[PDB]
Order: sequence, then C-alpha cells, then structure tokens
Amino acid sequence: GDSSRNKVKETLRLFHGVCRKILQEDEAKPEDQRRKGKGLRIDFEASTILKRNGKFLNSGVHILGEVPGVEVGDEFQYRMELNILGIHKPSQAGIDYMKYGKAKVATSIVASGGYDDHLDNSDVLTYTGQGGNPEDQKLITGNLALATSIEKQTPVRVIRGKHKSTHDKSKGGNYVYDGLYLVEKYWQQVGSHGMNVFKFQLRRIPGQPELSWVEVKKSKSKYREGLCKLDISEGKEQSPISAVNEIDDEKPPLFTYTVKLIYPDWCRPVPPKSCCCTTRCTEAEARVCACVEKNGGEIPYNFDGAIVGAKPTIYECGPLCKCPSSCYLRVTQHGIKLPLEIFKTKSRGWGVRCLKSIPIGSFICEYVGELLEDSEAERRIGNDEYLFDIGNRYDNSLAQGMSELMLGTQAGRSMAEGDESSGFTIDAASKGNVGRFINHSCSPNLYAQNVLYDHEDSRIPHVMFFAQDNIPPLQELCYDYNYALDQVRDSKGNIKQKLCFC
DNA sequence: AGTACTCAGCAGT
DNA sequence: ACTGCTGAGTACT
Ligand SMILES: [Zn+2]
Ligand SMILES: [Zn+2]
Ligand SMILES: [Zn+2]
Repeated sequence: GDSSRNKVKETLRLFHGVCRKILQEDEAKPEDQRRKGKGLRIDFEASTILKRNGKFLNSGVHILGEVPGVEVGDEFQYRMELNILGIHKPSQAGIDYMKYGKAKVATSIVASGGYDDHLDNSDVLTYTGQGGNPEDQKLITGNLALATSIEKQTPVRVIRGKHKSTHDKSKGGNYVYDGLYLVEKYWQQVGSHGMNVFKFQLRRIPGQPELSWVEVKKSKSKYREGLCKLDISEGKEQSPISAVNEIDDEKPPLFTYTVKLIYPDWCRPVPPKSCCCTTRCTEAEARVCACVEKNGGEIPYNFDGAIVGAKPTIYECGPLCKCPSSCYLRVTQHGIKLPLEIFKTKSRGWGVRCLKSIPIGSFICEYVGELLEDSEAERRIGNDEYLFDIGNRYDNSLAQGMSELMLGTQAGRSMAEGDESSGFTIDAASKGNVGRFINHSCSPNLYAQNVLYDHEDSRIPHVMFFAQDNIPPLQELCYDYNYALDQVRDSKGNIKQKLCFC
C-alpha cells in the first residue's frame, strides 16, 4: 500500500526524467533541426520507452474503484501519465469503461473543459456526455457506460484538468485526481450545436481527503487572517514571503534573514574559470562554452529552467562569464521565483509551502545560512534544528538506470564520498533564508543539489532544493536525510542495504 | 489486421 | 482568440 505509493511516485519520476532527457537531446541540436516546433511529442516517446522496459503499472487491465498508490490531490501534466499508471487508459477521450458483468460501467472520467461541464460545487459535478460536435448524442460506449454506472452504483474516478489555454504558461497542475464519485441521474438536453446532449450528475463519495482546489480556495482570498507577517524576508527578496497560522497566535521564530551565504574569514577566495559566450550558453551553438564542458558536455537544465537529472555537482555560469542573465546555465543564482509562504503545522513546528502547483524538476530555494567546518557543531544552539550537513556522497545507480532506458548502455558503478577532512555544514539557527524552515520527511518532494557558481571549491557548493514531484498547491515542502550510501529505502519506506556492488 | 473514435497537444495564423 | 493536423491506445467490426 505504502509500497504501492512508492511504485507510483518512482514511475512518474522515471517518466518525467525521460521526458526531460528527450527534451535535452533536442535542445542540444541547433534551432533549425530541432524536432520541437515541428510536431514533437515528448509524452508519447517517453511513454513508449517506459512501455518497452515494462515500466507501465496495471498494464492490460482496467481498474474499478481505487488505483493502489494513487491519492486524492495528485497532479499530472500529461494525459499519458494516467495511462502508464492505469488511472485512465484513453490518451484523449473523457470516458473510460470496463466490463462489470455482461454490462459496461465507467471506470474513470476527465473533465478538461472541452464540453460545457459544470464543476461548480465541491460536492457535485455535471458531466456532458460525448458525441459528435451534427447528430444527436448516442447512448453507446462511454455515455452508455456512465448511464449503467447509475444502476450498478459503481464508483467513477474523476480527474479534472485546468482549462487549457495555449497561452500555456506551463503544464504544471494540468490534471488533478479529485477522486471517487457515484453517478446519480442522467438527462437529455439541448447542447450548443442545436442537437441533443446527455448530462450526468455525479456526487463525490464521503470520507475522502478533501479537494485541493477547495484548499487553494479556503486559503486564497486576501483576508488571510492567519497572517503573522507580510514579508519574513523584510524586503530582501524580490517577492515577500508571508507567514501564516490558523492554529495559534504564535509568531514565527526570530532570526536575521539573509540571502547571501556567510563564509568564514579563512575560506580562500577562489574565482573560477569562466566562459566567453556572446549569446546564451547552449550545446546547440557552434562555439563551445567552457561551463558546458565543465558540466560534462551537457546543459544540466532544460530551457524552462527544470533540472534534467540529479548530478554530483552542477556548474552555473559565473559573474565573470560574458553571457546574458537569460543564459540557461543561470537558474539557481537568480533566486526564488515561486510564491512561497511559511506556515504553522499542527505536528511539526514551522513549515514551508507553495500556493501554486510546482512542476517536477523546478528550482525551489537555496539553503542559506552561515557555513562552518563540520568540526564546529561546537556552537550548541543550532543542533540539528537549523543545520544542514552539506552532502558529499553520491551513487551513479539512478543515472545507470536512466542511461539503460535511453541508450541501453551503463557506465560502471561508482560511488563517491567526501573525505572526513572537510565536511561542511550550513547553520541557519542565527542567520538564514526561507530554506531554514523546510522540514524533513521519509517521503520528500524535494531533493538537495550542489551547484557551483561564484567559486570552484567543491567542498562548499551551494545547496539548491529542486522538486522531484509535481507538487500540489499547499502541499508541504520536505527533504530527506543524507544517508550513508550503503543504505537505501525500500517500497515500504524501511532502511535496508543496497544489493551487491558487483 | 482493419477501422472508427477521441475531454490532446502542437503549430500556423 | 480560432482554426487545422497528426495522433495512442483501445474497442468494435
Ligand atoms: Zn553562460
Ligand atoms: Zn558559455
Ligand atoms: Zn560561463
């Protein structure tokens, strides 16, 4: 069950990983011969790659009721994700159905705003049938199945998609699994083609985790009476980070806010080698870029700014690089570009959330504090509580896997660990940014990535949090603990040891 | 093994 | 905004 949840999560992570890989390969090609712009569907190719390696879930079956591992509020960008998970099989069509006896009943529906659906209440939904749009709608296939579901009283999965404008700022939050509904009644009515249209009333089954749009709603409206401060950054951030509490009159804890890292006095100034590019640094350009070569001959970012894959170290263009700030190799240096707020949690003290959907691979924020040789946990105040041991270790198994999917080739297994000579740690107990409020979780939606701009000392990189899920709005932001690299978390979330190195 | 169907997702305008 | 186009997967002839 938990085991199921992790299979789903990792399946979606794999899928999007492949998507961004295909995308990076295309961005590496010159403007003129890029497949993007000329009818490229990364969703289809990613899909096909996963299906080839037997990575689909619930393949060859229809699920009625709850798909194991799929929870209310889960977000998708592509209709295709629903297919690989078995949530909804058709790539396009709104209605999915299956045999339930000799009759056919609806497994799942998609309300994307194609027809004039009414989703006005949290509780109840009016769903337009499907028929050519000029003939009257026929009561067959999907429409029939949704009708039969009424007598059979068999639940229906409801995914609502946000209205898709080709304005298309993003695909973040494109589909939300809203959950399980019963079909109550259906009628015929004239629909705006001048021909008759079917309509189905669905009622959400009680006792389900409540709808997310209802939570952006409860949250949204200005009054925000939970506000403790408008801007915890106190103007040091291009946008205010507000603090809210609806569980108390607790003010957030006191600290000096900082956006820049405090190095010690002894930590040598080490300027880094820079690139000479006139334009934005890409693999596409005829002229080679020193910072690209530094990243192993690949842009570790997509053009929208998403990290392509985790890496031991990511090199961004420095202050003495000659490229415009719009350079794709500038992402984490530009600072926070999401609406963040800190909030009181019943259980966990103080936490960080985002009030909009965060697409997978997105940059969140830096863990800013003052940097200390690990030797000095001598301080005594920030014990654990506002402390971040800078990650030294790495394992190439995941890259080995992504590699196997995309090329059929792996590098040999290798693992890295920082010498105990220098571990470094970031203390935010006294000074830090919003990153200091991020809590820890056994199932995180954030992971820490080391980036180097400013300097080349690889023992004191910047810690940049990225997103490893499509994160629903208001979902709490959390990252996991460092780990020993001999130990890994299995399906049930228990610590085991990695299989033989070989 | 072939065809009809589509609540996507692009791309040109 | 309004078009037009190529579609994956699945259900049926
Ligand atoms: Zn650059
Ligand atoms: Zn360059
Ligand atoms: Zn550079």
